[PDB]
Amino acid sequence: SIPETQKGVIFYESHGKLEYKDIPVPKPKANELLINVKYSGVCHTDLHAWHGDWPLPTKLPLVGGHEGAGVVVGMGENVKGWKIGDYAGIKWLNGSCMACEYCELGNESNCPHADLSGYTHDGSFQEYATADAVQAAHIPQGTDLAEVAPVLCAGITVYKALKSANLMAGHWVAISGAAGGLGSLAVQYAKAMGYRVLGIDGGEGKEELFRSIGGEVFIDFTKEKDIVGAVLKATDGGAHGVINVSVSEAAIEASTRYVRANGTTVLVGMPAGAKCCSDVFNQVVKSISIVGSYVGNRADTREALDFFARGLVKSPIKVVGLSTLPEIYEKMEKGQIVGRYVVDTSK
Amino acid sequence: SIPETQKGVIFYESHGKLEYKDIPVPKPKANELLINVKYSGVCHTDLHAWHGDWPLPTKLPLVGGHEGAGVVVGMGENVKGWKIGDYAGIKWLNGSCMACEYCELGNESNCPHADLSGYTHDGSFQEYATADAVQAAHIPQGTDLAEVAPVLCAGITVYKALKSANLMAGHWVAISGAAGGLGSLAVQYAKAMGYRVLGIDGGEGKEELFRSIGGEVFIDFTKEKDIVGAVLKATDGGAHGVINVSVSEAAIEASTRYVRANGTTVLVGMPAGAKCCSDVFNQVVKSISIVGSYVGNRADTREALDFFARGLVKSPIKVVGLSTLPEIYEKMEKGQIVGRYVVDTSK
Amino acid sequence: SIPETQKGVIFYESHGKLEYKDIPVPKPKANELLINVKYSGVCHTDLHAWHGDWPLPTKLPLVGGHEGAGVVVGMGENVKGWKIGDYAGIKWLNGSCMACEYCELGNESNCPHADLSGYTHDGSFQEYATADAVQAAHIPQGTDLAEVAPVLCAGITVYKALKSANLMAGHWVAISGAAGGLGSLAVQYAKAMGYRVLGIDGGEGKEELFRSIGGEVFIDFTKEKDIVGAVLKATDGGAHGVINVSVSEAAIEASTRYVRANGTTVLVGMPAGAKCCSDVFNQVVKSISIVGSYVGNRADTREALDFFARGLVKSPIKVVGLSTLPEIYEKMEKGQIVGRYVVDTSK
Amino acid sequence: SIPETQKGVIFYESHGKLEYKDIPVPKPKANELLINVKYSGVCHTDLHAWHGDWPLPTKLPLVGGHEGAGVVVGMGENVKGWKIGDYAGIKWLNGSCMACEYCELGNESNCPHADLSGYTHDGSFQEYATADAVQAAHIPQGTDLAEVAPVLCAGITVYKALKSANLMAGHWVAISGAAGGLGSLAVQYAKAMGYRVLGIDGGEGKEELFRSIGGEVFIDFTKEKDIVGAVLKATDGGAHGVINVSVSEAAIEASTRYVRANGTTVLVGMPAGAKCCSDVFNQVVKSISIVGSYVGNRADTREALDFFARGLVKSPIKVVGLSTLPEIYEKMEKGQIVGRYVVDTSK
Ligand SMILES: NC(=O)c1ccc[n+]([C@@H]2O[C@H](COP(=O)([O-])OP(=O)(O)OC[C@H]3O[C@@H](n4cnc5c(N)ncnc54)[C@H](O)[C@@H]3O)[C@@H](O)[C@H]2O)c1
Ligand SMILES: NC(=O)c1ccc[n+]([C@@H]2O[C@H](COP(=O)([O-])OP(=O)(O)OC[C@H]3O[C@@H](n4cnc5c(N)ncnc54)[C@H](O)[C@@H]3O)[C@@H](O)[C@H]2O)c1
Ligand SMILES: NC(=O)c1ccc[n+]([C@@H]2O[C@H](COP(=O)([O-])OP(=O)(O)OC[C@H]3O[C@@H](n4cnc5c(N)ncnc54)[C@H](O)[C@@H]3O)[C@@H](O)[C@H]2O)c1
Ligand SMILES: NC(=O)c1ccc[n+]([C@@H]2O[C@H](COP(=O)([O-])OP(=O)(O)OC[C@H]3O[C@@H](n4cnc5c(N)ncnc54)[C@H](O)[C@@H]3O)[C@@H](O)[C@H]2O)c1
Ligand SMILES: [Zn+2]
Ligand SMILES: [Zn+2]
Ligand SMILES: [Zn+2]
Ligand SMILES: [Zn+2]
Ligand SMILES: [Zn+2]
Ligand SMILES: [Zn+2]
Ligand SMILES: [Zn+2]
Ligand SMILES: [Zn+2]
Repeated sequence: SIPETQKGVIFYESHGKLEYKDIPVPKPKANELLINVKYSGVCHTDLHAWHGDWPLPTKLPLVGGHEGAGVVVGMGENVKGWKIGDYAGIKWLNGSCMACEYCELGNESNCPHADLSGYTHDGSFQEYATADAVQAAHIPQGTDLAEVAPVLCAGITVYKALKSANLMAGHWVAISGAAGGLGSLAVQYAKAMGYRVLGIDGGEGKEELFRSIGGEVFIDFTKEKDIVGAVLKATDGGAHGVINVSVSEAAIEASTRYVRANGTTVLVGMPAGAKCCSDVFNQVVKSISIVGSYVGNRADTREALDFFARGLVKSPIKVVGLSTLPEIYEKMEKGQIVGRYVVDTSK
Repeated sequence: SIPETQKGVIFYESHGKLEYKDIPVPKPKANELLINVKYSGVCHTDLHAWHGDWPLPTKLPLVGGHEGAGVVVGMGENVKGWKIGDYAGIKWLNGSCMACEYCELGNESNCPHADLSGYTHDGSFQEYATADAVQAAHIPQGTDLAEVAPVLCAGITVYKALKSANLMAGHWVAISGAAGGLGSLAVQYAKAMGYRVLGIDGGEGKEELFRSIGGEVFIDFTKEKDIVGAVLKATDGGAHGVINVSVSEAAIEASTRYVRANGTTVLVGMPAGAKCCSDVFNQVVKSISIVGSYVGNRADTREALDFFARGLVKSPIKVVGLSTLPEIYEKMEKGQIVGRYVVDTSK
Repeated sequence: SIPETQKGVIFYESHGKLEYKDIPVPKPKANELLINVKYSGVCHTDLHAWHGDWPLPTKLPLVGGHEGAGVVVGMGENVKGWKIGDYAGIKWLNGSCMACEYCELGNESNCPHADLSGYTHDGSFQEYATADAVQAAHIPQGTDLAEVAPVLCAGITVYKALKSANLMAGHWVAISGAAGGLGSLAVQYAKAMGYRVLGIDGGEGKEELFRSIGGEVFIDFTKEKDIVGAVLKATDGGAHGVINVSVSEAAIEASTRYVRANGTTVLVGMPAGAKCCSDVFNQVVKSISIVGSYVGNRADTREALDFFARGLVKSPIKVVGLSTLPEIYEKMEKGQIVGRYVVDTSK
Repeated sequence: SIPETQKGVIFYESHGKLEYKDIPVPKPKANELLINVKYSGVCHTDLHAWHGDWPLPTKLPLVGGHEGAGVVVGMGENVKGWKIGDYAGIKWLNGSCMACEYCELGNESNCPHADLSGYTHDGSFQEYATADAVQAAHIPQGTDLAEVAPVLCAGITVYKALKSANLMAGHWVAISGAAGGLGSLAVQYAKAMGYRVLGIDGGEGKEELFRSIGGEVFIDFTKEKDIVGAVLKATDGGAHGVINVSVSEAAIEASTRYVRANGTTVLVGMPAGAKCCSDVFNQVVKSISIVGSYVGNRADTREALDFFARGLVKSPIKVVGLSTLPEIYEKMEKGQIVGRYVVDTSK
């Protein structure tokens, strides 16, 4: 069954050369399932890990990818509630200690001892990958793993973000970057949660996707000179909560100025060396909160996958081969990425 | 009874010359009480209004002061629940429309039609001042107005701040600037609310005051080279919620780095041209919220004055004459202001 | 313009004889608008006030009706933000003191000095009725007052209820009584807010209405022997939050047993002499909250009318004449009332 | 080291004869620590389990006790973050699946697969007891296990209760039963959390203990004919949140009538066959919530033990021998139990 080797996209140096090579099969640990990753979404976090954009250092050599979805071909001796052949998902947060004050409060992502799939752990860009059994996702039997894969890191993330904005049904939510991997899922989640979804994006075929997936008001950031004025006029005073899934520091800076008094500006995107320089006078006078949202926890994964299972969200995926993966980064560095890309580990 | 003129500190131009002059008695409007301001605290907001540090423009000529406490010598024809001779307080937020979506949610301070005592309305640096009857403070009979006056804008403010940090009893709260007008009241409120109060301040006689009023750990910002390291070591991982009552943009910038994961950094101080340039990567990874807190609303005023009436808080006040007021600004611009100053309108 | 008399349904004794008689025009007070009530919904609260089912005593003689919707033909001298000819709504809570600790926290309905339209104040079953100007509803210009009228007391009520259940999008909400005046609006609001709406009702043509307005799972209380088992099987463990808009004490009693652990059982209906006898062991073991929800406040009115203005909710109204009103009570006492009834004051 | 047998209080039938007998040493499972229980508090839950007062059936034969505190003399092969000789605590909730939707949200106590120490698992009334390694309490090194033991089930319980009442600092909290095992710890926690603690209890030496531990207003339930009137007069309108740690159904019934509008009535005590028959009219009109609170979770255990470690709480313990345990039940059935009793496993 479980082979001796496999294929995988591995790079031995930051910003180096991606190698679609042959790598050994990862033996599962005492509590880590061995999942035959069928499909795996490509997240911009993988591009950041390749470029080395973040202060934390990656593990080298690295096989990226933190949105794996596959079958449990193997399991460690100590795993509790899993069966071989079941569907499971390798999220960004591979595992935690489950014993510090962060994992006790449900904030498992903010843990000092967190294994990050594809950053400090062999990710999901490989045929077989290992992932903890208490943190992996309980993908229901019968789903289409290709469609599920983008939900595992871009779905739970924007779900947790919109839950962190402290919005109510009917409150304007302005997805800043609402045509990308997270922007489109953010729009679908915010539409399913009852909010009124404004969107801010630009490029070729961004407005078409945004309108199709169920947005309300789209504001082109490459054709509107004053974005703040446009959002203040469209939302009648500002968005009640902004989600910054963009990769532009200027977008984040302009995001704290079109949110209402008593609003909330969730920071989800983490561009390279970006600082949210919000004016203190305007932030205090308007009581604007600027929350930061990291990947969702286990309850958030359950609720996001439950939104998916109901058919409310559907990430627009381009399924390609694994070998094409380097070009995707180029297509993602230029910004020409619409929706999400998923890689099939088979090819 | 109500005279024809009075004395007041009035300035006709931003950063101009403060004039302890004779000014007419303000006739109350249809719903505004006429309060004989007995004492009035001096808030740093008055210094900012004098310097013109804020983008919004003041009304000129202006008599500053938004912490007035006095007796209701007169009342408009339409006031509902007030009696002549009762004790009342002129807060910063003079009045609101009580009809927009901000006043309906209790966020009366964030209202487009808000009268700001001492900024867009003749403040409390005068013998008799007028203030709305639904927004003024219900100062209980028997209190000492001299001690109450600093509670009216510096007490409700830090009470609302600590309530905005979403702290629990036992959670470390790091008052950044915990020896000034708001810092000392913030320390007393955070101590009465159950939090463990760390303090960050420096100068002559700041640590003595901080220890006396009930602080736990004091970190001298003029003798600790690495404040972030000191707070991370003292709080064991960071403060669970920071209150930025300081007037240093550098303090605000360093305040987003010693707050725990899932923390909260309430911005209360509004220095001149200050920007909270928090790192986006470190904010998103740690889920750090950066809330801004403006003056408290009517419920917050009630609860802050109720903390005062129990004797839990006591602002260290230096009661001086009104004529001394200009020098106070100097003593406040240099930073040598410890605790709070209150002016007696009589002299 | 404003006439000398008018027609109105007035009863001089509890459970007495309803008299469609001629009554004088109510002169507006200093702050109370005089609204020419065009249409007025008939709420079961009016039936309870007629029967005397509640411990509090009504004012006699009384013209009931607390869901009035009309034009502002007159206004008191002290009203602030109203224009003659504008659309306004007489809600259940006519007015408050706006000065106690309940009105300061936004809980204006829980006020010791609350005027209740149609209970302690001449209600909206009359051509012209008076209602406070800070508490009345800001009905947008262009709406259809006939359709708006049921939203004014049955819409804001169930909106506040579903907001009190502390639900999340995707959480099962079980409207117990989901075909009546409040049940149908509760179903539409819970569907617009993202929840998954289960419904419990029975009779002739209740399931048809429930399916039409957008319910998910309907459980017939006159054809299911074990309602608790049915809800536990349909919701997979119980409803995440129940709304008790029914008028059966048995329904309320059975409502605390099919709500999940960590659930919430909002009590909205107030039957005559009803007691929610929930088992203490089962409530403590499952951490079940039993919240009670009274009419919504001004923010809740704004958000409920904003849900209506978007076209998300639509109360199924039977518009009849005012003279028919007594028979409605019969049609409401027998339980044959489907949706809502509205009376046109003209006829 | 670990012996072959031990002594323990074991009963083979509900309400039968307690046998201080010799029982074998429990071998730890794969993930369960073996704790040499030094001391163990006696909770009224143990009396209920002996009497069979609850619908759920106990495991027979049973050694009760769910407040064990001891040293980790042994550990299973799969335990993660424990060392032999460390201090640990056997709480009521022995362990959970950590995989259902309740354990994911932190509500581990509400789990269908929950091991209850001393109810479905050999409790802490024995020299050596086994308890899961992810759920046991991290008792800091240096504490006095005798004093800690009552915190493990009566401390975390009332801490979670007072956190469930949604109180603010300064809000009156009325501990109903504020001289018993939970009442005294509830008073100390509510005093440390900032609330104003009213107390309701009666008997010999209850008021003395309540005054000593830091209560504010004591209301004798055996000398006040009208408890509701007394609490409404003392709290000025009612308690802002009630904690029902009593064992009287009448106390629970009267507890929903002296809580303010928008209050909260946490149900902590679970008397035999008790029903909280709260009036629906009075509950809906006043928006009174009736929350039920079960044992606290891991975060709640951490925060309660952290309140203890600061020296803020101190359960008044009578340390006795294990053999005396049956008489304690008598002393607890008659109601003559003041504070808490702890048993030393050595004797
Ligand atoms: N916080 C988390 O838990 C988490 C998880 C995964 C990814 N991320 C981060 O999210 C970011 C975005 O990921 P993605 O998959 O959406 O990337 P993407 O490149 O697929 O999409 C980025 C989007 O931003 C839009 N955009 C670019 N400039 C803009 C501007 N000035 N204003 C508005 N929109 C603008 C683009 O048009 C595109 O729609 C990355 O930094 C990624 O690492 C966060
Ligand atoms: N947000 C509101 O509702 C509200 C209301 C009133 C005032 N304010 C603002 O609060 C600010 C402070 O007011 P105040 O009365 O406390 O002023 P103050 O001058 O009396 O006290 C300022 C304090 O900051 C300390 N400080 C200075 N530099 C510091 C640094 N680098 N790090 C830490 N602490 C430092 C000083 O030593 C002093 O203790 C002003 O900008 C004022 O306008 C806010
Ligand atoms: N709390 C508030 O703010 C507020 C405001 C207005 C009205 N109310 C109260 O709401 C209650 C209901 O009002 P309404 O207009 O919906 O009344 P209604 O008579 O129009 O509708 C009652 C509904 O209850 C259903 N029902 C009857 N027995 C049932 C049972 N055993 N199980 C489930 N459903 C059952 C009926 O079939 C019907 O669908 C009244 O007591 C009213 O006074 C509350
Ligand atoms: N919910 C939970 O997580 C949890 C955990 C442990 C125990 N409990 C339950 O808590 C209850 C109480 O436990 P305990 O250790 O405090 O019991 P206890 O017998 O030690 O103390 C009971 C207290 O109730 C007081 N009391 C009696 N009648 C009263 C009345 N009419 N009004 C007010 N006070 C009255 C007594 O005087 C005494 O102070 C038990 O039912 C127990 O099983 C709950
Ligand atoms: Zn990602
Ligand atoms: Zn951890
Ligand atoms: Zn101020
Ligand atoms: Zn306003
Ligand atoms: Zn009604
Ligand atoms: Zn009131
Ligand atoms: Zn117990
Ligand atoms: Zn579980």
